Parts: sequence; C-alpha cells; structure tokens
Amino acid sequence: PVWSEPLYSLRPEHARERLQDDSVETVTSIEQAKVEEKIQEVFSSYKFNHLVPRLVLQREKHFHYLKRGLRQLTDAYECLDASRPWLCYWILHSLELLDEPIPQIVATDVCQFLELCQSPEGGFGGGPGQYPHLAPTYAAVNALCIIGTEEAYDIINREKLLQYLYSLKQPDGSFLMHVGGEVDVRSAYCAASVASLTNIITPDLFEGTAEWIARCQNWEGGIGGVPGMEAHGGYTFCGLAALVILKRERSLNLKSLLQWVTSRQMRFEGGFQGRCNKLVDGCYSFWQAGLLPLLHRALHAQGDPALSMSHWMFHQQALQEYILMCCQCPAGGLLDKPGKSRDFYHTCYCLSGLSIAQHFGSGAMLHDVVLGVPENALQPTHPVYNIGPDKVIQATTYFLQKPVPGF
Amino acid sequence: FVSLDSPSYVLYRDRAEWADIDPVPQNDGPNPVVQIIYSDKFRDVYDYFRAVLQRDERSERAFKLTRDAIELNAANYTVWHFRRVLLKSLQKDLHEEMNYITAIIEEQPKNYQVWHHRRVLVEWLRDPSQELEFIADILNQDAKNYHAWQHRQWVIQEFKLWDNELQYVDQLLKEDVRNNSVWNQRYFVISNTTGYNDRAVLEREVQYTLEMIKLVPHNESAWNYLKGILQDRGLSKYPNLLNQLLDLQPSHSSPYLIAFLVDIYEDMLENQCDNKEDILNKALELCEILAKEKDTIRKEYWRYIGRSLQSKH
Ligand SMILES: N#CC1CC=C2CC1Oc1ccc3cccc(c3c1)N1CC[C@H](NCCc3cncn3C2)C1=O
Ligand SMILES: CC(C)=CCC/C(C)=C/CC/C(C)=C/COP(=O)(O)OP(=O)(O)O
Ligand SMILES: OC[C@H]1O[C@@](CO)(O[C@H]2O[C@H](CO)[C@@H](O)[C@H](O)[C@H]2O)[C@@H](O)[C@@H]1O
Ligand SMILES: [Zn+2]
Repeated sequence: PVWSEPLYSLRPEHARERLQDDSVETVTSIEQAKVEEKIQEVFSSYKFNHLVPRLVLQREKHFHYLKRGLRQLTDAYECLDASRPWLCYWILHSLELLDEPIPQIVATDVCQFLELCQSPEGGFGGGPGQYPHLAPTYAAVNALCIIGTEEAYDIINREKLLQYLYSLKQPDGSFLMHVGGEVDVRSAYCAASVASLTNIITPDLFEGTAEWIARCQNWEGGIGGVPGMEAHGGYTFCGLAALVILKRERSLNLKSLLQWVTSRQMRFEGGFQGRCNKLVDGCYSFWQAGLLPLLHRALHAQGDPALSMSHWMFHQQALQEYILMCCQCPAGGLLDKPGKSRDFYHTCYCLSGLSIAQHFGSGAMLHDVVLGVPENALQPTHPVYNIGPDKVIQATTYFLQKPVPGF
Repeated sequence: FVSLDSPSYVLYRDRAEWADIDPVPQNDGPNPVVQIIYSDKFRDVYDYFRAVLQRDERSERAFKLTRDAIELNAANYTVWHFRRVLLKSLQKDLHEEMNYITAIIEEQPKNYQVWHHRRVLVEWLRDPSQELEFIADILNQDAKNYHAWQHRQWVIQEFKLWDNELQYVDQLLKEDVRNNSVWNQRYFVISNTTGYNDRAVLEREVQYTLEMIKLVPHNESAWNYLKGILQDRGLSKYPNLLNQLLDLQPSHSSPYLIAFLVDIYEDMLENQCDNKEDILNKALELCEILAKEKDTIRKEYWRYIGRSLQSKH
C-alpha cells in the first residue's frame, strides 16, 4: 500500500542492534544506553503495529523558522556575534535545500551586510568591524555563491582575499585560522574552498598543505585537528574535502579512511557519531556521511572496479530515518538529538545530510532514494562546498573569467 | 574590578573615567540581516570596545574592558587578539594572565579562543609547569574534551614531558576503557617514545589490547587500536593473531571480531598467501554474514569489500 512504508529502524531484528555493554559499565556505555533508550521510544511512536505511515519532512515549519532567523535573532544568539556570516550561510543553504526562493530584497540586504563584514585587509570577519577569520570567510563566500548574482559575486575583494590567505600560510603547509590565531585542519579547508571558488589559487599557495593534511590522518583511519590528535568527522570532512579540491586525495590511506567513516554510523540510531565511542548527532549527517560521496569520487578516479553505481557506502535509509524521526523540532528547525534545542547550525547540516542520503550521482548514473512522502526530496548539495552543485558551477564559471590577482 | 553581574556594576556610558571617549555603534546597515537583539549591557560594552579598537588605545582601561567583552562573548576572537596586544603593550604580568585564563577555561572548556590564548601565554613564558595538572583537572570533568587533549599533546611534545603520560593513560583507561581519546593518547605516547618497531613493545601492546578485548568484547576502541598498531606492517604478518581470534570466534564473536578476520584475509590475499581460493571463500562468506546479519548498517560497505576481493583475487 502506498500509504504504508516499512522502516529499517522498526524491523524486529533491529532490537538486536542495542548496545551490548558486556556487563561492564563506564560513563561511555551509560551515556550511550541513555540515548538508545530515548531513540527507541521515538522509533516506536512512528509504528502502529503493521501500519507504518510515511515519514514527513516538515518543510513549512522549517521555512518559517529560517525566514524569521534571516532578519532577526534573540539575545540567545549573542554567543554567535562573531559568527554572523555563518548564520547567513546556514540559513540560506537550508532555504536553498528546501527549494525556498530568496526574495531579491533579502538577497541584496544579505549582500550589503556581508560587504560590511568584509575586512579591508581581505577576508570576512564575524561582524562589521571585526578582524577577518577563515571560518566566517568560508561562510560568507558560500552565502554569496548561494545568492549567485553578479552583485553578490563582486562583493568579494579577490585581490585582498588572496593576500589575506598568504598572510595566514605557514611554512609546514598549514594555515592559521586568523592572524595570531590557532591552526588545525579547518583552516586548510576554509582556504581551499574560498580560493578555488573565487579562482585565486596560485601554484605556491597550497604548497605543503596536502602533506600536512595527510599527517593529520591517524591510526584510526580518520583525520584529527592536528597531527597526533583523535580522528573526528568534522576534521576528517575538512581534510578530505580540501584534498579533493587540491586533487591530492591519494596522499591519504583511503582504505583506512573508508573503513573508519563507515564505522561511525550507529547501528541502532542510524545517524552518525563524531568519533568512536561518542554520541550520535544530527549534524554529523553531513560531516561524516558527506565523506562517502567524496571517497566514491576519489576511488572512481582511480578506476576502482568494485564501486557501486547506485548507492553511497553507508546506510542511506537508516540515516534518513534518524533525521526524519529524531532530528526535527515540532516548531520548525532541526537538531542534534531528541531533547536538544534547535539551532540554525543543526538545521543546516541535518538537511544537508538528508539531501546526500537521498541522492546518489556518479558519471551519468543517478539513483534517488527518497524515504517518506515524495515532497521530502531536497535539492542536491555539492559534497565539497556544501552549496547547490548549480551554485558551484555558476560561481566557478564566473570567477574563472577573471585573472588570478597579480597572476 | 567589577564583574558584569556585580551589584555595583556600571555601564560604560555612565562611567566618568570613560566620558572622554565616544562609543562607536555597530554599523549593520539600513536593512540588517541576522540582527541580534543585544541586551543593553552587551551592546554597551561592545560600543566601547569598538571605540578603543578603532582608536587603537593601548590602555589599562581598555585592558579591563576586554575582560567584560570576553565574559559577554568568549568566542569573539577580535577581542582576544586585542587583549593579547595590550598584554604586550602594557607589559602585563603573564602569570597573572595565566590565573585568569585558567578560570575562564574552567567555565568554558569547549571554546577555541580560550585554549589558544593559554597556549600563547605558555609560549611567551616558556613555562609548562602548570599545564599537565591543569589539563588533568579539565579532563577530570570531561575525559574527552578535544581541546584539552590537543593542548596536552602540544605541551608534552613542545616541552618533552613524556615521562609520566603512559601512566596517566593507564589510569584513565582503568576509569573508562571505552574512552577513545585515551586510546589515541596511548598511540601518541608510544609512537613518540619507544615506537612500535621494538618487538617487545609491540608484544606488550598486543597482549594489553587483547586482554582489554576479552574483558569488554564489544568495546570498539580496543579493536581499532589493535588494528591500528598492526595495519602498517600488514595484518597477515601475524599468523598467531588469526588463530587466537579464530578460537574466540564462537565464545566471543561480534561484528568487530568478524570484521577483523576479513581484514586479515584481505591482507593475506594481497600477499600471495597459500590456499588463495580457500581464503577468498572464507572472506566472501564473512562479508555476506556481516552484510546480511551481523553488521547490516554497513551492508553497502561489506558488499563493496566482497566485490573488491573478487576483482583482485
Ligand atoms: N569549529 C568547530 C566545531 C567544534 C565542535 C563541534 C562542531 C564544530 O562545528 C562548527 C562549525 C561552524 C561554527 C560556526 C560558528 C560557531 C561554532 C561552529 C562550529 N561553534 C564553536 C563551538 C560551538 N559549539 C559546537 C557544539 C557542537 C554541536 N554539534 C557538534 N558540535 C561539536 C559552536 O557552535
Ligand atoms: C569549516 C568548519 C568550521 C568545519 C568544522 C567541522 C567540525 C564539525 C569540527 C569538530 C571539531 C571538534 C573539536 C569536535 C568536538 O566537539 P564535541 O566534543 O562537542 O563533539 P562530539 O562529542 O560529537 O565529538
Ligand atoms: O590510517 C592509517 C594510515 O594513516 C597514515 C597517514 O596517511 O599514518 C597515520 O597512522 C599511522 C598508524 O597507522 C601513524 O604512525 C602515522 O603517524 C599517522 O599519520 C598512513 O601511513 C597509514 O597507513
Ligand atoms: Zn551537532
């Protein structure tokens, strides 16, 4: 029947996926068990014996939450006063994924605001008058690209942006997050992202970077913030995406990376954790699951004859079940896990992750798996930049028509 | 002097010692977006921080102002940079600043800026005498704090404080053997001290890990560490390991054990092993079992492995 759709998480054998603590309790198993207990309750609320209604992505509720946040925010967001370009990006990309048009007035206002955030030394800061920082710079550039108008594109001072990147480049190949700031893999990704999109990459800008990133891959197979540190989905996404932009994916052990990320999907919850033995979280639907399309592309380039031609190498259905059933806030917006507060960051990445889980693409091969009502289908997102693929092509085409600042 | 929550706290626009400088409001434009409705105290502090910054005023009053700005938003890296500039300009006592950052991190241990500020101070002072104990306290509150562990690796490596870290690692593993951050520190310590090429060290580690596995068979961290310290040389290089895992097969099975067996078979086939056909069939059988019953969440991965094995052998 079209009005009933069996779910992976609701199968009777699924109960076997519950944690086995071997009768040895530690803070880790206790916390994991608590999450699982809550998730099981949620899963059960969507099942009525043999009747299993199609899951629904609450588009309109999410839309109103996003539309409102794009203009104003409560003082609850004072903690993000140095990350306003991020709020712009998270909200615009969420609307984009939801295929919600952006009013011309709103678009121009966003452009004007991001212009005010741009530093005379290059790059963007967390707000007007703040020093530039690679994180908000990455966010601002993506936001301007989502808008995709010549007005948005031209706001970027490319000459100063390139000089700014140079001012953060370290001799070992790494980048500072900002002047006098800390260094970790996030900087390499932020720099490669904005530089490739705006066509300002010089032959020496990323010299040594690929090697520095490879040094960040550890014994686990994943990538840490800096050499020697624990593998984390966030830093692993940053590292691999940056290497893909640089066309240096081969610098990593792709085998140990693949096995590591696939292990990060939780057998019971269906979502992904950020690191081994920690908890499931909706935002990792992108940071972790997003690594599979990147790995697929990397292996494909190498002529891997065993690659799938229809699915990513993770449980696409399970991830959609976790997101749709456990990460939606009744009032609009998405989240980390049941019981947590909604925020634009989780709204952005839960949706980004849902889109990746719904769409497979490799060569001329396209295969969609949209769980629930057909309207759940989201617009596709580019695995490297996390903005629409159409937006990537349009932006790169536009900037490729401009010269690299001073060659 | 006075905190933002102190009963006698006074807004900067009301302080006589600040009457000589005009505040600089934030320019969000005529039609603002993502506009935060700041509290009066939040806006007040920042209107003055903007004035001092724009004025590049290296003063004691500006220095104290940064403390309030930080309390209002510890993630404002622009404020931290300026505070740092003032620390140098005013030749402030760094040990005093260390006591300050210590309290700040205790309140907000997951903030990037506070940890970097502390690193800078330790670098300026070239004094790591308080580091290991301070980090230990933070970790005593959250044993997996990523920034805490990162700062710890930096201090140990930069000042060569390796002597007692393995003992610290063993203590935390006793407290929670599932703490992946600790297993990572273990690899960090050994790879940077004795290394794993010393066969006596490798044996000790393999034995230690195997015992932890038998104690908590479903603890993934131990399994990952076991593969982590043997993968580079090649899992097929340790014939006894395969047999010992095979014996635990019935009375200790788990997707982790079965998966490790496939990893061994993979490496074996990659090294022209004897009974190639037999090893291949075993591996394919296990991939199917993992895909269909024991590790279904990873069905696509295991099917992929099955197909890879076939395309290679
Ligand atoms: N950089 C970085 C990160 C460090 C740690 C992360 C995510 C993470 O990813 C992020 C991407 C973009 C971001 C933009 C502005 C502020 C962010 C932030 C975090 N922070 C700093 C930390 C604080 N709490 C985040 C809590 C959080 C929520 N979900 C996962 N989380 C872990 C928070 O919201
Ligand atoms: C471009 C850009 C800015 C990317 C950021 C990517 C990202 C998500 C990084 C996470 C790094 C980190 C320190 C996680 C630990 O936080 P935690 O202990 O709160 O989370 P956990 O329990 O899930 O590990
Ligand atoms: O995931 C293992 C894989 O990572 C590399 C780097 O690409 O090395 C990492 O892991 C080793 C342990 O397996 C560490 O000695 C090394 O420091 C760390 O960078 C590859 O060499 C390895 O195959
Ligand atoms: Zn999250």
